[PDB]
Amino acid sequence: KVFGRCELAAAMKRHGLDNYRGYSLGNWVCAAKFESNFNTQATNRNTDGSTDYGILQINSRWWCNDGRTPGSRNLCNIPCSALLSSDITASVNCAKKIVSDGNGMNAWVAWRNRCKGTDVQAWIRGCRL
Ligand SMILES: [Cl-]
Ligand SMILES: [Cl-]
Ligand SMILES: [Cl-]
Ligand SMILES: [Cl-]
Ligand code: NA
Repeated sequence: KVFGRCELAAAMKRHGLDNYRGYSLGNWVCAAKFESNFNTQATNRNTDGSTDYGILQINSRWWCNDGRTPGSRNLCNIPCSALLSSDITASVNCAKKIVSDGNGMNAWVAWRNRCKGTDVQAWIRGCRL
């Protein structure tokens, strides 16, 4: 599913991401835009052989099991394919574990490079939440 900006903002808000670990909703919408272009089916393969999955591009090296990343962890205890669902619950629940692990949203390279330090409130402007 390819979300609309305000549609995804509302879905993330109802799943508890607004101000989660101090990150306002615009940060999460901005990260999703640049990680996946709002597409739950996005996948991208990394140089180490791991793959990133879903709207928040969660990495199989640490967070999910895809059966082809040897020696990797599955810290969210989910198959990576569950992160590609039109229902963002599994991606949100895993993202909450990632953002809580000490490095905040810096785990998302596109957030660090394209959202951090910008007016992220602009990503939720006009939306009915
Ligand atoms: Cl915001
Ligand atoms: Cl594996
Ligand atoms: Cl959803
Ligand atoms: Cl933080
Ligand atoms: Na894994």
